[PDB]
Amino acid sequence: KKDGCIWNADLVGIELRVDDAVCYSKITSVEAVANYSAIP
Amino acid sequence: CDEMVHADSKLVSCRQGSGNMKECVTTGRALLPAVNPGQEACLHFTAPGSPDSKCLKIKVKRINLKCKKSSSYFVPDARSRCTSVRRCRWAGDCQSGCPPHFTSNSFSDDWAGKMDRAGLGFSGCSDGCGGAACGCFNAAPSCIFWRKWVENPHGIIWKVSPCAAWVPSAVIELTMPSGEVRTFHPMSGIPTQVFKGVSVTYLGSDMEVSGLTDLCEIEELKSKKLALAPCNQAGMGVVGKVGEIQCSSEESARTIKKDGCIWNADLVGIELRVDDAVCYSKITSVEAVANYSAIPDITAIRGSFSVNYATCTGEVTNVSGCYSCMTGAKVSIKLHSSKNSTAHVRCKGDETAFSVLEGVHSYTVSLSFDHAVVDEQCQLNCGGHESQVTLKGNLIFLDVPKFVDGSYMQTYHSTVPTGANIPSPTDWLNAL
Amino acid sequence: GGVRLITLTSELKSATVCASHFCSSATSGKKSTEIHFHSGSLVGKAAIHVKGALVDGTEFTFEGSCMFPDGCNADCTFCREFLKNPQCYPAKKWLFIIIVILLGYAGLMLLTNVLK
Repeated sequence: KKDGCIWNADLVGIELRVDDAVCYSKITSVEAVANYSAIP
Repeated sequence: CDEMVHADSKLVSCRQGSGNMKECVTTGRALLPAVNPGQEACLHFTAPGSPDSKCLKIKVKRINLKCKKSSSYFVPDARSRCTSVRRCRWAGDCQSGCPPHFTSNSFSDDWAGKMDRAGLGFSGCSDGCGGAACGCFNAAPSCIFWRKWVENPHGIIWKVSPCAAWVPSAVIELTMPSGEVRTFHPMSGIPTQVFKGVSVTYLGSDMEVSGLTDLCEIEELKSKKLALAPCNQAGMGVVGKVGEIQCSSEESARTIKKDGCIWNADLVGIELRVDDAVCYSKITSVEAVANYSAIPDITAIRGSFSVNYATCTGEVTNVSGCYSCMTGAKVSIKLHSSKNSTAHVRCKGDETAFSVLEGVHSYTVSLSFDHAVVDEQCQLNCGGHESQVTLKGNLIFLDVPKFVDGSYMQTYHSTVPTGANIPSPTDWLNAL
Repeated sequence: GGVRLITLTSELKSATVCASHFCSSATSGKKSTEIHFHSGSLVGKAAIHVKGALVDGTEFTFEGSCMFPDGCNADCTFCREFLKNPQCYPAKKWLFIIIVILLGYAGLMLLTNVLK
């Protein structure tokens, strides 16, 4: 709800069809993406 | 499923819609280790009411290295076509100075304005012929308008996506406890959240990772084959890249009508002459241009579920052979139940839990486990506890008992054991 | 099958489509190195896996759609972490296992006399 955080352009994977649009995405989780270490 | 974990049933919100069978909806989060490939992993659900429970299995099928479709574009096949309408002054009455403005879409000189089969082609005048040589008897020069067409007569269309990364992924089958099943390919290397029904799964263990250069996939619509390239891609066509025209409409990927795909400046090789213009180009095909290759602890988070809610005998039948094999011995038990019910853990089974389902008939279900010796006691299967025990010799990875050839070698190994010590003892006194 | 990648498989196809779709793996996490191979004629196929089971029944879903084969396998390298096996014992087999020790040295003694 807060405006301080800003979205990334075209981040949500919207795609169209013959009747209605459907959702996908290309976002990445914090883990298994950019991780070099793991605290005990 | 050798790995099985029960639900965390501290969340209890169960409404008694019917007295005979209860109803309940819960949520939460789950933490499951990844199972060995080719196997399915179970999930026990627990309820305060003793008689009824449900489960959920997840089967893995493959491990591979794919990457997610970050973008998507189509590439048609451009052909540079050009015409030339050749006026001369006082006959077309064009100005002495060629108009710097050009309406690249209307072209009122030839049939006013209609659809141009090129995507935003360029325009312009040309140098001039004047005299009896070109026939319209004006010594002044002549203005000539030219076109440039990008055309795809018989197009072959490729779709591309520049993920530019490589993250492990697996093949996952989902089985909703109601009985519904859903298949999907989750990118479990990343914290992806595939949305389906009520539950969502997310990252697993990236037990290995590897690197590769900037490569993306190139796939053809008719599916001739599967192609790979340096696969440069962006919202606009950079110089020397694989894809010049990137068009976001397959229905408009055959021709060029959609405005989403954008031409490259002066891409069509228009050149002029003394009478009319002719076409050439400098475009490059996808192949033989930029090509380096040629193809020939999973967990889930819980939402607001739709969880649903007598006599039973185990009556084992046989036992197979495994210990220390990554599969386990497949042991069958022939059960009959008056209700479609579940089985649960055996305490002295001492290996793992059970998620057996039985119909209302005498069925048998065979499951895979391993143990050095057979114990199989204290199973709280179904309805009431039962205690049936078998007896059978397990099969473990050992030597060859067929010929017992190692027995002969064992006897020959123990030869002159005391003789060496007897000779050494005499020499020990002299050496010391 | 096992750790070694080579296995013997004998499958045949009855189709004429030039385009051949995928194939599948076997039990216990396989990835067969030859999933697609031309399906125009009657060419027999031999895939490789690491299964090494008894029945070794698997399936594939491109066109065959999960058939159920049967098998039976029975003797390989005798290497194992465990040593020997549990025995009945009771002083009846252990006594037979132990024999005369001077008899073995007697054979070597005769060779020395002949050589000299």
